[PDB]
Formats: sequence, structure tokens, C-alpha cells
Amino acid sequence: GKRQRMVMKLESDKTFPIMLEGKINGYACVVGGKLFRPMHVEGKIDNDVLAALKTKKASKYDLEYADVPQNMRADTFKYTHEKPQGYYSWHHGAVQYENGRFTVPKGVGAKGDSGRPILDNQGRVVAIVLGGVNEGSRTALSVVMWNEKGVTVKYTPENCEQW
Amino acid sequence: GKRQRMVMKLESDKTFPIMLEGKINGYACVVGGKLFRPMHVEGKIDNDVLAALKTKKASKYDLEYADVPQNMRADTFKYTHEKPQGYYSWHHGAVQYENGRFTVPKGVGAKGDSGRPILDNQGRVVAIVLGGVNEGSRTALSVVMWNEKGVTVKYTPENCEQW
Amino acid sequence: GKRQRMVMKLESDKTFPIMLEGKINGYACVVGGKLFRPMHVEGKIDNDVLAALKTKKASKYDLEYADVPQNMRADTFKYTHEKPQGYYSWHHGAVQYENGRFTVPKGVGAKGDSGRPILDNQGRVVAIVLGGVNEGSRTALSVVMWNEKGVTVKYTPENCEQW
Amino acid sequence: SICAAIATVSVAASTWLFCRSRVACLTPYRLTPNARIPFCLAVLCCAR
Repeated sequence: GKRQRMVMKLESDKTFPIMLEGKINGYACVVGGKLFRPMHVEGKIDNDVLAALKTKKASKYDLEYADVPQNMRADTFKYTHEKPQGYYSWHHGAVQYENGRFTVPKGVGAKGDSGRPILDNQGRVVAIVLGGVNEGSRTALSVVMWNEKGVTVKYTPENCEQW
Repeated sequence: GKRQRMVMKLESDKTFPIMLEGKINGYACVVGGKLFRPMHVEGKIDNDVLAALKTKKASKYDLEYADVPQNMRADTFKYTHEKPQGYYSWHHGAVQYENGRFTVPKGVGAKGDSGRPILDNQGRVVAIVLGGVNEGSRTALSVVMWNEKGVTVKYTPENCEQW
Repeated sequence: GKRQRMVMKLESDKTFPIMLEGKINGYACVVGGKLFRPMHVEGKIDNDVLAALKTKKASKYDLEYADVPQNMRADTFKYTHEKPQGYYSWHHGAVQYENGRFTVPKGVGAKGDSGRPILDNQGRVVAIVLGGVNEGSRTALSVVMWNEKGVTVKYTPENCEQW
Repeated sequence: SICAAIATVSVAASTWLFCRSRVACLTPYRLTPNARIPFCLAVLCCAR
């Protein structure tokens, strides 16, 4: 109920969709002065400022990143590495964090909702949704996250389908 | 009144539009395990399953056809060859079948409504609208239909304009 | 207030926005039987009648221009050479005319604001906005206009922005 | 000719593996939004 409204209020201005002949196939992320955007989602950036840049690539970590200018670094997402197990907020409701794995209940999940960040009860991004795999009743996510040392860890289960 | 509501209830899930940079220019048809789609309507299929296939072509009969998989063959249109003369249901109201010819009263008919199937009082597809020609007050249709033997007959009046 | 509403009634009929991939970049004006389009604005005019017409270019005055078809010639704007000082109308409120300089109170005027015809106290076009600069607490504009002889005159302040 | 070809292939392949290992070092540390490089992996991989 109110969780989706809080997601729409937090991700209103900072989330920009990716257009491809009128089709919405992905979402970029503006956090820490960096613009995260995946490889398989191909299209034009809806924002005029973020589209006229050059994104350095990382095909192993499946991420394109760029440098957000200084006049927009205050209006970004927050990020942290301290995260316990339990529940977190996602755009379609809740997501479970168990044994270092993000799980989403079934019914939701198609092609197009790639790049949506995972939020917490305070308002900090803990993961970035990149893919998903159907596991019985409860699907698992293939995402990226950080740690205490500062190494971007990409978690990928078996036989995932890119969204 | 209720005829357009019955057309919208029957053609809700089985009719998929064709997109071309946000413009709706045609409609495919899923009937008999086959995906009918014309030549002159060019664009991407809005459905994700039907777009990732290969359609065999027939330029003389003006039809591209493909094989719908077995998990969707039950959710198709119905088709028959037994047709009398008189009235039939169409998306913009009624259509007259006289002397083996489909006629539509004027006022309706533009570029974009190509591929809409013609239904009957029971719910079976009897023809597929491909083109139209303005004849006095009452326009004629250039369509395809079947017969008792099983030969796809394409009926085309003189000086038609493709929609 | 009141002034903007009759301007909206005029712009709904004859001022046509351009179609960039998701947004509006500029506005084509149809005045006196001659379609006008700015150069730095790139896209497609919404009418399929006004899209097919090939435009001649005038790089000194920053405007493509083409010939209007004969049916559309009565449904055009009107143009006036004589402009006294005071207040004129515009889509975003009012515009001051002082010492031959169309100036606008600030906060309005950004990207996607190009080709909007400045109207008068009768409904005739006296200028066409191409951009402007923020002159302190009040922004001035860079318009083309007309004089008594029939000579298209462009005025542009220092370091204007192509909107 | 064959000794120059062997030496050329070996130097090119070693430089290729060096660039591959430098990318593999610096790829996890650049995707982080903090954008910091630790003390050992900065100078040893010319990260700045």
C-alpha cells in the first residue's frame, strides 16, 4: 500500500527510463555521482543531460558507469554496505534477503523491469536488480552489491534470464 | 452499442497491435495455431512471444503466417467456411455480405485498421480485413476467406487502397 | 488569467509542436501561407500534410521555411509590421516590448521553447521566439520580426541560448 | 625472422595479460559509488 507510494516518492526525479522506439526496457540509477546502466538494455536516455556523456564499460560486472556533474551530486540516491537479513522495500512491494540472497515471490517479473534499485526502511540503496531466475514458488535475483572493503560483488544464481 | 462491447470482449487477449515508433498501423490475428499478419504493415509485434519467431511469406495472397506453440492453441479464434448472406459483426459496427462481397457504410475507414477479423453472431472469424475501396456511398472490402475445399481465396475489387 | 486562454485557442489550431522521440523540441508556425520552422530544433511536424513539404533554409535568420498548400492558406496567422511599446501576449503569460526588445520576467523560457509566435492585442503575430538570455532579474528574447518595408529583421542580444 | 616473431608474440601476449589483470583489478573498485582506491592496488596498477 504505502510502500509503493514511498518508492514512487523516492524514485520520482532520480530514476530515468530507457526508451527504445517508445518501449520502456530498463531504468538507470544515479547514485554517488555515478550513472549505473546495464549492457543488455539498449536505447536512448530520456534525460537530456545524462544522454550526452560517455559511459565506461564493464562487461564482467555487467555495468556501464559515468560521472555525474557536481550540480546534481546532491540529488542522488544514498548507498550503504551495512545490511542485516530480513525484509526490504522493492517497487513491486517487498523482497526477502536470506543467506545473502534476494528472493521475490512469484506473480511479478517480466522483460523491462531491469535496473530498479532495492531500498531499505531508511532510504538507502542496497542492491540493483539486473536479472531473475524462477525457483519453485519464490524467484531469486541476480544483482550487484557492495561490501565493507569496497569491492563490487555481482551475485548470479544458476540459469538466470536477463530482464 | 453492445456489438462493439462483444467485439472488445472477444478480441481482448487474442488481438495484438503492431507498433511503429509509437504508431498503431495494423493488427495481427491468432487463429488455428497460425499468426496472420500483412505485408504492407511494417513494425514490431507488441507481444513478446509472437515477435521472436519466423514468418513464412506469401506475397500473392498478401499474408505472413507462422506456427503458434501448443500452449496457446486453445486461446485462439474460431474459424468456419459455412456463411450465408446478410449481416455480420465488425469492430466499427456492422458489415454486409452481399453477392460474396463485404460492404461497409461510409464515415469509417482510415490508415491503421488493417487486419481486423470479421466475426459472426456465434463468434467465428469469416474474413480478415486487408483493404478497402470507396464505392459511391457504400465502400467495399478487399479481404481473404476460405471455402469448403480448403483454398484461401483473396477477394480484391478494382482500384483498392491499402490500409 | 485571461490573456493566455485565447492564445491557447489560437495555438490549438495553427501552432504545431515538433515530435522528438519522446518530447517536444519546438513549434512550427503557419503564418500568411508560409510554414516556419527553426533550424536547431530537429524532429517531425505532427501533421502528415506539413511533414512531406520540403523546406528552404535561411541560415542568417535561423529558419527553415516552406510553402503552405492552398487549402491551408485561409487558416493561417496574420502578421503586423507596426508594433508600439507596451505589452504583448505569449503562451507563457505576457511579454514586454521596450526600445525594440521583447523581454520576459524570468523563471520561464527553457529548452523546448522555440517557434512560439508572440501575438498582439488583436491576434496577429508580431515576432517568433528563437531563444534568449537571462538579463539579470528579467530575460530578453532573440526573435525574428518584420518591418514596414517587408524585410525580415532578426534581433539577438549578447550570448543568447538556442532554446 | 623466427626469433623476432617469437619475441614479438611473447611481448605482445604478456602486455595483453598485464592489461587484462589491470582491468580485473580495477573493475570492482570503480563501480563503487564511493570511488576510492586502496593503498597497494593504486601504485602497483597505476590507478589514480
